[PDB]
Amino acid sequence: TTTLAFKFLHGVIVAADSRATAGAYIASQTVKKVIEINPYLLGTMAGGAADCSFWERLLARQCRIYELRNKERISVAAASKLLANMVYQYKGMGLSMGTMICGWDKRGPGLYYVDSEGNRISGTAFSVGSGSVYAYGVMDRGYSYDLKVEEAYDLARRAIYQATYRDAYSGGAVNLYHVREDGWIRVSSDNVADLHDKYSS
Amino acid sequence: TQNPMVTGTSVLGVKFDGGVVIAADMLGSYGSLARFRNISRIMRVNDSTMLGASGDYADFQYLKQVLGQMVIDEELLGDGHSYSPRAIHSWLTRAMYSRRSKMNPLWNTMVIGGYADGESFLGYVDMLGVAYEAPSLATGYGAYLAQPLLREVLEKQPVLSQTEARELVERCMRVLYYRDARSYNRFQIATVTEKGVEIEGPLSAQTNWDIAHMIS
Amino acid sequence: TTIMAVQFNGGVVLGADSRTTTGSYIANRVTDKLTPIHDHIFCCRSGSAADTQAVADAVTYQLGFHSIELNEPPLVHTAASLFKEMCYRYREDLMAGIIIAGWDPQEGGQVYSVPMGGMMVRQSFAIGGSGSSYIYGYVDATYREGMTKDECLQFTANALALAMERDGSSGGVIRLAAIQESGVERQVLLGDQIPKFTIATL
Amino acid sequence: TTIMAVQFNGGVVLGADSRTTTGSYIANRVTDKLTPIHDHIFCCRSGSAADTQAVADAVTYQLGFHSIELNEPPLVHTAASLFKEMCYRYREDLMAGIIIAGWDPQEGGQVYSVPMGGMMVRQSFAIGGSGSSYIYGYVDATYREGMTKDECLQFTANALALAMERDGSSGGVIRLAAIQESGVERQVLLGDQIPKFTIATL
Amino acid sequence: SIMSYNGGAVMAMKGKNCVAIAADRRFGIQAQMVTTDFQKIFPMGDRLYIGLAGLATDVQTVAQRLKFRLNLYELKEGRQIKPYTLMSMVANLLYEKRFGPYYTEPVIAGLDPKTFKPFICSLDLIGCPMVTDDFVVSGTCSEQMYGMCESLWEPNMDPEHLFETISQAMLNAVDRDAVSGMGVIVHVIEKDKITTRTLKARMD
Amino acid sequence: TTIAGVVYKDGIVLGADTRATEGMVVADKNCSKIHFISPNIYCCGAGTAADTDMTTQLISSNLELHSLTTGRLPRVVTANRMLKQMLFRYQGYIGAALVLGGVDVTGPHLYSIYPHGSTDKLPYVTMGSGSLAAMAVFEDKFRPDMEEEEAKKLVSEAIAAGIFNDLGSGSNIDLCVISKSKLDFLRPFSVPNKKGTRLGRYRCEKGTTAVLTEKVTPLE
Amino acid sequence: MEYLIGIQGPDYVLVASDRVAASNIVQMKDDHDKMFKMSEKILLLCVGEAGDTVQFAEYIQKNVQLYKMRNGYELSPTAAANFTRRNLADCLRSRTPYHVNLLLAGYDEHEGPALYYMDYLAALAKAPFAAHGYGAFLTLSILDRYYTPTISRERAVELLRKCLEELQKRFILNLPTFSVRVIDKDGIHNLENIAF
Amino acid sequence: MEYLIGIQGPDYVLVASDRVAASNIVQMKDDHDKMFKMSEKILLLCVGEAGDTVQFAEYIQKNVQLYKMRNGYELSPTAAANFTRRNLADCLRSRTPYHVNLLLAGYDEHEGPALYYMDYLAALAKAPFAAHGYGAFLTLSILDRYYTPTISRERAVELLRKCLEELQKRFILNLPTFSVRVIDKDGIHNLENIAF
Amino acid sequence: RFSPYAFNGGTVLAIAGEDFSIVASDTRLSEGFSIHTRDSPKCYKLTDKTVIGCSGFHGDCLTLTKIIEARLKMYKHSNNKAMTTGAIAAMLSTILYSRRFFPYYVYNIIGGLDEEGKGAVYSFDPVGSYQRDSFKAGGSASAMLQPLLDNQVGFKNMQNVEHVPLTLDRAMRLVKDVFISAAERDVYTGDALRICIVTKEGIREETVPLRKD
Ligand SMILES: *[C@@](C)(CO)[C@](*)(O)[C@H](Cc1ccccc1)NC(=O)[C@H](Cc1ccc(OC)cc1)NC(=O)[C@H](C)NC(=O)CN1CCOCC1
Ligand SMILES: *[C@@](C)(CO)[C@](*)(O)[C@H](Cc1ccccc1)NC(=O)[C@H](Cc1ccc(OC)cc1)NC(=O)[C@H](C)NC(=O)CN1CCOCC1
Ligand SMILES: *[C@@](C)(CO)[C@](*)(O)[C@H](Cc1ccccc1)NC(=O)[C@H](Cc1ccc(OC)cc1)NC(=O)[C@H](C)NC(=O)CN1CCOCC1
Ligand SMILES: *[C@@](C)(CO)[C@](*)(O)[C@H](Cc1ccccc1)NC(=O)[C@H](Cc1ccc(OC)cc1)NC(=O)[C@H](C)NC(=O)CN1CCOCC1
Repeated sequence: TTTLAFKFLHGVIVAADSRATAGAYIASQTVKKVIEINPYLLGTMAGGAADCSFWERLLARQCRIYELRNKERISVAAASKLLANMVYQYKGMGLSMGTMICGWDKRGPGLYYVDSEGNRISGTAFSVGSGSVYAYGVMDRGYSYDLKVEEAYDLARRAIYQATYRDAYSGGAVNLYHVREDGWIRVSSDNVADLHDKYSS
Repeated sequence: TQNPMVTGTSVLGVKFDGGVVIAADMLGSYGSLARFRNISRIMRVNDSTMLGASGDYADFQYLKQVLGQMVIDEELLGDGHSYSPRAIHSWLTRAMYSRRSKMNPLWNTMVIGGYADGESFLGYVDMLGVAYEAPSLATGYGAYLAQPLLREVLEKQPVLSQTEARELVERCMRVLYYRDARSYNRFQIATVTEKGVEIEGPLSAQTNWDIAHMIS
Repeated sequence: TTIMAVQFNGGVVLGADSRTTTGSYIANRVTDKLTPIHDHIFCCRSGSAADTQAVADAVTYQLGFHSIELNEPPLVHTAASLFKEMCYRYREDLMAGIIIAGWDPQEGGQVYSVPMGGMMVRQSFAIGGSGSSYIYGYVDATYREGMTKDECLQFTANALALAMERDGSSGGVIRLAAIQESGVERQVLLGDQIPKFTIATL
Repeated sequence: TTIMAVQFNGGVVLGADSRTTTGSYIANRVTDKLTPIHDHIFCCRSGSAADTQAVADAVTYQLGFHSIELNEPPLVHTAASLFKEMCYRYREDLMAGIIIAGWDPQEGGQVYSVPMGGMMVRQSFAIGGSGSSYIYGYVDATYREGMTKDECLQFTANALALAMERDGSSGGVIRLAAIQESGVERQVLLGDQIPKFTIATL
Repeated sequence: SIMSYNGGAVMAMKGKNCVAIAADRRFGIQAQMVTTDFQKIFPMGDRLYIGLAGLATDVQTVAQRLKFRLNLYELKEGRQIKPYTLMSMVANLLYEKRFGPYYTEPVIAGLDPKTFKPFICSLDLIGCPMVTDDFVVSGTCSEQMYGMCESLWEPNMDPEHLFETISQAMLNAVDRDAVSGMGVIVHVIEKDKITTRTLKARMD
Repeated sequence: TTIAGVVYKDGIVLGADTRATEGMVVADKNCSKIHFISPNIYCCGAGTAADTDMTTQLISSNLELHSLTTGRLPRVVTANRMLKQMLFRYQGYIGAALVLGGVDVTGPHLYSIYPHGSTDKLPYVTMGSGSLAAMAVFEDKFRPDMEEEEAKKLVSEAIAAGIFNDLGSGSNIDLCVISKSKLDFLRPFSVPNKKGTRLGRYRCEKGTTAVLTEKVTPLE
Repeated sequence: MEYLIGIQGPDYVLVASDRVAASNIVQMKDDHDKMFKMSEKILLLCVGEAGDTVQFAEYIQKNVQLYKMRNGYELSPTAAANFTRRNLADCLRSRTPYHVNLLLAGYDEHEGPALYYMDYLAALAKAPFAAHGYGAFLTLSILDRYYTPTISRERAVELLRKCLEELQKRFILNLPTFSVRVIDKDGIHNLENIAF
Repeated sequence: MEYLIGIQGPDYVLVASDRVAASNIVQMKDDHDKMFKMSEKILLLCVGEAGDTVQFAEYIQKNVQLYKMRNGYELSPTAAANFTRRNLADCLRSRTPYHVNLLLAGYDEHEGPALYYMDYLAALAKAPFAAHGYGAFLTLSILDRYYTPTISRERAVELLRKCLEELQKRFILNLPTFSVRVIDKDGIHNLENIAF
Repeated sequence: RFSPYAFNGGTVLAIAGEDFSIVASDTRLSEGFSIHTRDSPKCYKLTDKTVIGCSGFHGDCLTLTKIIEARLKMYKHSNNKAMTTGAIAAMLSTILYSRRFFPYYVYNIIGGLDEEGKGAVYSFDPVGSYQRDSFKAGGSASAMLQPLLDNQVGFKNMQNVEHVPLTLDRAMRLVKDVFISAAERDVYTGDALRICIVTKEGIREETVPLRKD
C-alpha cells in the first residue's frame, strides 16, 4: 500500500492507491482503500487486507450505534480512540494494520493515525504504508497551509504516484477524497498509467 | 494423539457389481518391529456398511467403540431408520476434522465400504478430515503400489464382478507384501453385499521368488 | 525392565525381573514388578516407575469399589479395561507398558497386553519392557500350544534369564507368580536358581 | 538387515536375509548380502548399502594384491584386519557392520566381528544387523559347542527365519554359504523352504 | 527467496524463420526500484542473444564470463558460434559452480549460422539444457509467463505476428508481478535485420 | 521422473517419461532421460536433472576413452564401476538415480545405481518419483525371458503407471531396446497425453502493442 | 547511518555525503569524509561496514593510481566502475566478503559525465541520479519529481538542498553537515558544506 | 527513541521531554507531548513501548482523577507514585505486562517538591535528578557535575539547556524540540519549547 | 509435531457477464505427489442464484461448505427469504475472519446473479478479505489463468480494441482454453474441467476432459 492524508485551510485531503499483494503476486488493482464510515468521517487502509477491512467495518458499526444512542455524530477523537482500544487487546497476536481516521469535528478538521501496535496520534500530515517514505518526500516539498483546493489535489495525487513508481507493493490507481465542513466528497479515481502520461508532458 | 505407537499399514477397497470389497493385513507394527501378528483392523459397522483403518490401532479401537454404540443406539428405537454408508462416512469426516482442529488428531486413515439401495459406496477419510468417494481406494503404501494397479484395470473395465475384484485384491496384497516393509502376509477380506457384511479369516497371498537365482 | 505372562488351562503364570534403573544406576536391585490388583488379578509393570504405580493404585481403587457394588468376583477383562481407559486417555503423559493377567470364574485364565498407545489385546502369552526385544526369537521358537502350569513356569523363567543376560536395563532376580482357581502362589529365583545358559564363545 | 556366521571344525557357515530398504520401501527384496572377497573369504554386510559396498570393493583390491605379493593363500585374519583398518579410520563417515567369515590353510574356520566402532574380535559365531536384536535370546539358548556343518546350516537358517518374522527391515530370502578346504557351496531358501514356525495366539 | 531479491523476467519465442527475445527493464532491490533501464539481454554473435534472469550480480558476472570464453572460442575456431554450442558452453559454465552456483537461469534465442534455423532454450542455475519449439521463460513471474504463452503462441509466425505475441505475453504477465516491469525491451532477430523495440508499459 | 528397465530373452529394454519439473511446474514437456553411454550401453536418469546429464556424459566420455584403448566392446560392469565409485565419492550430493542397461560379450546386464553409490543387479528395476507405481506393474506382470514386443509392452505400461499416478512425471514414453544384434532408440514410442485443441481466437493483430523506441540494425 | 547522493547533469556530476561517523548512540566525528579521490576526474563514495569501507575503497584507489603510473594516462569512469565491481564480485563468494554500498562518479574525455550505483552484492548500474542509505528512501521520490536531464548545476544544488532539508524534517537520525563536490572537465571542485 | 529528564530544586520540579513520535526511520509527529497531567501539581512523564505508554498512563491518570472526585482532595506525589508502581508491579508477572519507563513529578503541601524514577520492572526510586532513554547516558554525567541541592530554577533551566545541547552534539537521533514544564506551589507552568 | 493442514491443489475461476455468471474448476484432488481422485469438482451450488468454488485444504473446504449451508437455512428461517449473493459474500468474510488465528487454508470464489439480474463475482483470501470483480482466478493455477483474462476480458495492454461486451459463448471458450493451458504447466491441474453456469433459470453444468498426467 501507499496512503496519505493532510489537513489545510480548505479541509482534509485523503489519498490512497488500489494495489493488493499476496507475496510477489499482485492480487488486485481495484481495491477501495478509503472506507466511508459516515457522510463526514473517513478511514484509510494499509497492512493486512482482511484486518483493515474487518476492524474498520466494526468501527462503522460502532459509530452508527453511538449516533443512534446519543443523537449526535461521533467525534474524530472518539472514533480513533475506539479503534485504538479494540485493536490493542490483540497486540502481539499477529494483526497488522496502519490506518488514518479523517473527518470534520466540532473541533474542526480531524486527523488521527491508529496502529495495530497501539499508536494513536493526531497530526497535520501523515503517510501510511510500504511506499509511505516516498510519498512523505514529495508531499513535504510541495506542501503549504495556504494551498488552493485544486493545488492540494495534485499534490496528493502526485505523492501517491511517486510512491507507486518506487514501491513494488504500490500501484493501480490514485483515489482522492476531500473532507469539507458539510462532509467529504469523492474527488477522482485516476489510473497510474494515465497519470504517467500527464506528468511526462 | 501426537505420537502413534502400534500402527497398521495399508487398507484397500474396490467396488464391484453387487457390493464392495475391503482388504487389510492383520499386523500391528511397533516401529520396525512386527509386534502384534494377529489383530483385526476391519470392523463391521452395520448390515450395510464396514470400515478398515490405517495408522494408530489404539485410536481405531476408540472409533470402533464409539461407532459400535451408535449402531446399538439406533437399533434400540426400531423406527425403521438406520445409518447409511454415506452417513457413517459423513459422521467420520466430522469426527476426524473436529479432533484435527483441537490439535489432537485421531491418528487414522479410514476406508468405508457399503451397499445401500442398489448402488455401492466407497469413501476415504484422513486424520485431517479430507474425505471423498472413489471406485477404488488405497491407504498408506497401497496408494503408491495398489491404487495404480486398481486404476489401470478400471480404465479397461469400469464394472467388475465379485470374483474379478477379489482376485485383483489378491494381486494387490501380493505386491504390498513384496514392497512395503511394514506389511504382513496374513490378511482379512471384508465384503459388503445385499446379504450383509462378511469378514473372512486368515488369508495368505502366494508368492514367487524365482528372481533370486537370476542375478549373477 | 523385562515382563512376561503366559496363559495355561486353569489360570496364568506371571514373571518379571527385579531391576529399577535411574539412568545407568540400579536404584533397586530387587523390585516386585508383579502388582496385585485383586484376589486373582495381577499386573506387570514396565516403563515409568511413578506412572505405572499411580495407574495400578487407581485401578485397585476403581476395581475394588466396582466388585463390591456388582457383588461378583471381578473379571480380568474388566481390570484390563480400567487399565486401557487410563493408558489411552493419558497416553501423552504416561510411559506405561502393562500386562494384565489373572483368573475369574467366568472365562478362566487370561493375559491382556496394554502397550504405550493404550490399545488392548488378549494373547496366549505376552512380553514387554526393554528386555523383551532380545527374546522375541526364543519365545516364538519355544512356545507350544497347550503347555502345563509347570512348563509355563519353566518357559517364563528361561525367557527372562536370557533377557536379563543381554539387556542392561534388566537383571537381578526372577519373580514368578502362578494364579488359578485355588489362589495365588509366589516364588523367587536367586543366583544359582536362575537358569544358566553358559557364556558361549571360543 | 540380519546377518549371521557360524564356525565349525572344517570351516564356516554364513547367512543373510535378502531385504534392502530405502526408508520403509523395499528397494531390492532379493539382495545378495554375502560378498566374496577371495576364494575362501566372505563378508556379511549390514548398515549402509553404499558404505559397506565400497569397503568390500577396496578390501578385495587390497587383499588381492597382498596375496599375490606374498604368494600364499590369504589369511582370514588379514582380510578382517583390512576391514578393521578402514572401519576404524572412517568410523564417523561409514555406517558399516561387517562380519568376516572364511577359511585359510593355517587357522581353519574363522568368524570375525567388526561392528560400527571399528573394533575387531574373533568369535565362535556372530550376529549383526537391525534384525539380530530379536534373536540374541534364541541364539544364546540354541548354540552348542561342537556343531557339525549340517547343524550349523540349520542353526543359522532357523535364527534368520525368526529374525525376518519380527523385523521389518529384514525379510525375503535366506542366503546360505558354506566354506571349507573343498571350496564354497551356496544355496537359497525360498518361500516354503523357510523353517515354518506357526503364529500362535489364542 | 534469493531469486526474488532483484526480480526480473526473460522470455524467448520461436517464429517462422525468426526468434524473439524480451525482458523487463526494472533494476530493484526488494521493494525499492533503483534503475528503470537495466540490461538483461546480451548479444553473443550478431544473430544470437542471451537473456539472464535472477540475481543482478550473477546476471552480469555470467554474461561477462561467457563473453570471455566465447571470444576465445571465435578466435581459436575460424568461425562464429552455433546456438547449440553456446547452450553447451553456458551449461558447462554453470555446472562448474555446482555446489555454489550463480543465481541466474539464462534464456538463449538466436538463428543458426548458414542454416538460418531458429533456436530457443532455457537453463538451470547449475546448467541444465532444455530446448523447445515454442517458448522458454525464466524469472519471478514464471507462472504468469507460462499462462500467456500457452494460450497465445501459434505454430508459424511472421516477424510482426511474433513480435505482437511476445510483447503481449510479457506485458500481461509482468502486470501481475510486483517485482517485475518498468518497461519491456524486445529483440526480433531475422536473417537480414534485427528489430529492437521498447514497449509502452505500466510504471507501478 | 519415472524410469524403468527390464531383462528379456534377447537383451534389455529401458524406459523413461519426458517430464522435467521446476518446483511444482512443468519445465520441459519433452525431455530426454535415456542417455547414451556407449553404442551397446544406455542409461536412464532420475533426480537432479543437471546431475543426471553431466554424470552420464562424463562416464560416456570415460568409456569411449576406454574402448579406444582396449580396441574392444565396453562392458556394463565397467560403466557400473565408473558410476558407482564416482557417486560414492560425492556422498550423494550428486543427485543421480540411474538405471543402467546394456549387452556385453558376457550377455545382457541391468543395474540400478543410487546417488550414494549403491548398485543392485536385477532383472527389473525402477527409479524416480513414480518408481513405486512402475514397480507395481513389474511385480504384477513380469515373467522370465520375455519376447521383444512383450517386454516393450511391459516397460511402457510401467512408465505409464508412473505418468498417470505420479505428479512428478508425465508426457511421452521413451524406450530403448538393446540386444546382441540390434539397438533401437524409440524416442516417441507412445504419446498418451495431448493438449486440447484451442477453441477461442486470441490472435494479437498487427499494431496492437504501443511502441516507444524502435531501432533496426541491418545484417550481412 | 550513512548517506550518499549523486546528481548528473549535461556536463557535470554532483555528489554529496554526510560527515557523521557514529558508534552505537554517539557521534564520534563531525567532519568525516566518505569520498575517495581515484583520479583527477573520478570520485568513489563508499558506505557500509565499519572495516570494509576503508579497506575496499582504498585498495581500488591505489590500484587506479598504479594504473596512472603504469600507463601514463588515467582510467575512464566506465573502466573504473567495472574494476571496482570485479573486485567486489570476486570477493562475494570468498572468505572475506566486503559489505560496501558504493557510488562512483566521474567525467570522461569523450563520453562526458557518468554516475554509477553499486550494490554490496556487486550489481553495477548507470543512473542519472542515485542514493544510498536509509535517507535514500525519503529523498529518491524528490529526485524523481524535480529532475530533468538538462538540469543546470546551480539548480541541481537546489534540488540537492531540497533532499537534505527533508532529512532534517523526516529522518530520525541527526545529520547536520554534508560534503558537496562537483566533477566536470576541469576536475573535482570543493563546494560549500551544507549545514543545519 | 524517547528521552525524559527531571530536575528537583528547593521549591520546584523542572521536567522536560522530546516532542518526537518516530516510526522506524521517519518522524511522524513534530509536537508529541509525553507529559500527562494527573493532578494540579502532579505530572506523569511516560515513555516506552508502542501502545503501552498511552494505555497505562491514562489508566493511572483517570484513577487519580477518580480519587479526586471520590474524596474531594487530591493524591500526594508520593501516594501517586506508589499507586503507579503497584499497578505496574502487579502486571509484571501477569498475562499483559506494560513496558513503560516513567518519571513522576509533583509538589506537596507538606513535603514540597519530589521527583520519582521508575523502571519498566516497576522499581521506584526518589532522586534529585533523573533521566530515561539513550539520551540519559549522555546527560546524567552533566547532571552529576553541575547540580546542587539549592539550585535556582533560572540556573536549572540553564543546566537543562546544557544537557539538550549535548543531545544535539553527540546523540545520533534527531530530537529538535523539547517540552519544558515547572511544578511549584502554584501548580504546573508551561515554558517555551527549547528548539534547535 | 503434527501439521493440521494439507495442500490438495485445485483452481477455481469465475467470469461475470451481463445476464450470466460462470464458475469453473478442475476436478483433480491431490496430495504430495499422488492423486486422491480424478472426480472432485470444486464448484458447488448454494441457492438458485449463487455458486461457490473452494480450493486449498480440502478438509477446510468440506467443513466451510457445511457451515455455509447451515447458515443459509438459519437466514431463511429468520428472515423468510433466500440469501442474496452479496449477503452470502459478506457472511463468508465474517466466517473466515472468525478463524483469523487458526486460518482456513482456503481460496473461495463466489459467482452468481445480483439483485438486478446482472453477473457478479466475489474473490476471497484465506482470512476473509473480499471484493467484487468482473473475473478472478484462485488456487494452485491462479497465477496462470489471470494474466490471459486481464488481456482478453479486461482488454489491458492492447492499443486499439473497442471494448466488446462479453458473450456467453466467448466466455465459455475462454474458460476452457485457460484450463487446458494450465493443465500443461501446473501439476495439480488436470483430469476434467467442471463448469457451472448461472442464469435466469437455474444452474447448468458442463464437463470437458483434460490431460490425465
Ligand atoms: C500494500 C499493497 C502493501 O502490501 C498495502 O499494505 C495492502 C493494503 C490493503 C490491501 C487490500 C485491502 C485493504 C488494504 N496490503 C496487502 O495487500 C497485504 C500484504 C500483507 C500480507 C500479509 C500480512 O500479514 C502480516 C500483511 C500485509 N495483502 C494481503 O493481506 C493478502 C490479500 N492476503 C494475505 O496475504 C493472507 N494472509 C493474511 C495474514 O495471515 C496469512 C495469510
Ligand atoms: C526396566 C528396568 C527399564 O525399562 C523397567 O521398565 C522399569 C519399570 C519398573 C520400575 C520400578 C517398579 C516397577 C516397574 N523401569 C524403570 O526402572 C524406570 C526407567 C524409566 C525412566 C524414565 C521414564 O520416562 C518417564 C521411563 C522409564 N525408572 C524409574 O522410573 C526411576 C525410579 N525414576 C527415574 O528414572 C527418574 N526419572 C523420571 C523421568 O524423568 C527423568 C528422571
Ligand atoms: C537392513 C536391510 C537394514 O538395516 C541391512 O542393514 C541393509 C544392508 C545391505 C543392503 C544392501 C546390500 C548389502 C547389505 N541395509 C540397507 O538396506 C540400507 C539401510 C540404511 C540406510 C542408511 C544408512 O545410513 C547411511 C544406514 C542403513 N539401505 C540403503 O543403504 C539404501 C540403498 N539407501 C538409502 O537408504 C539412501 N539413504 C542414505 C542415507 O540418508 C537417507 C537416504
Ligand atoms: C522427475 C521429473 C522428478 O519430478 C525426474 O526425476 C527429473 C530427472 C531428469 C529430468 C530431465 C533431464 C534429466 C533427468 N527431475 C527433475 O526434473 C528435477 C526435479 C528436482 C528438483 C530439485 C531437486 O533438488 C536438488 C531435485 C530434483 N528438476 C530439475 O532439476 C530442475 C530443472 N532444476 C531445478 O529445480 C533447480 N535446482 C537444481 C538442483 O539444486 C536446487 C535447484
